[PDB]
Amino acid sequence: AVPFVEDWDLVQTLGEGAYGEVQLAVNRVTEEAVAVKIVDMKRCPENIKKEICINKMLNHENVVKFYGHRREGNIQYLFLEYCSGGELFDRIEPDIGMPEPDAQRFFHQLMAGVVYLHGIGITHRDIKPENLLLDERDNLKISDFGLATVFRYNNRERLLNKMCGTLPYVAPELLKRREFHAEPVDVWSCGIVLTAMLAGELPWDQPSDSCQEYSDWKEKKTYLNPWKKIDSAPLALLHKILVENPSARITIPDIKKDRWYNKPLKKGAKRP
Ligand SMILES: OC[C@H](O)CNc1ncnc2[nH]c(-c3ccccc3)c(-c3ccccc3)c12
Repeated sequence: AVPFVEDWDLVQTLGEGAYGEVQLAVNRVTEEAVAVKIVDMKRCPENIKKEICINKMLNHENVVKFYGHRREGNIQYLFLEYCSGGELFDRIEPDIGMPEPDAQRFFHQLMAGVVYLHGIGITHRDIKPENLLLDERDNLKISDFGLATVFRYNNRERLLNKMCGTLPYVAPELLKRREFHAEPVDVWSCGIVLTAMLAGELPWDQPSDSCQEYSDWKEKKTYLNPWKKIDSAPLALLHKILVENPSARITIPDIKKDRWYNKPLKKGAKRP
């Protein structure tokens, strides 16, 4: 009943990569655009079999949609919601950040996605600007579930024990503790993302006692960069998010009650 509408032709590369490359795949009938992550299994299929598996669970407006996959011998093809805006990373001006009302809006949408994930028992484990993509109307989408894992199954939480992620975004308990809860770790990395969006710079290489920028934060020296660029309201949120003890760290329900989070800043859509 559907025409010749599923032959995928590779228009252009959208970039690398690490695991391989991403291409813009159009269908030559509908001109229906999707993105195609191509990975060389030659270059342990558990990293990608789980990535497909987790991707099949996901169905949210702030999470990159999964459309299917392709074996084709030794090369896996992941077909994925195309985000024509690129990465949130490219909207952040070094040393400046972005307008606070844009940052707030991206933050709202990130929380919306992370609540969704945590509600279906999935933790992303690598939230950073590079993995947050933007669609045609500048809506934010969580992307890349290659490090993601189930932390809750049949209403039973599992502790995480392997260290992963990206050092500037990683929470301190994952470098200190053998085992630790998944959700506070995600929350922490959203804190670092917010800091990057409002200041255009990352506060520290890693959240260790051997890191003076990090010790400066525990000591409340908010007269230093990047904190001096921020503004008292979002900074007060950041003081709740970037709390070393994960049991004292603010939870998402409480972030939605925060004063900056609920501050009117930005007028409705440019059109209509
Ligand atoms: O990693 C799992 C992602 O879902 C696959 N990547 C994408 N997926 C879905 N939509 C996308 N638009 C992009 C993209 C668009 C415009 C400019 C730059 C990037 C990319 C992209 C591709 C290659 C590298 C980095 C970013 C991308």
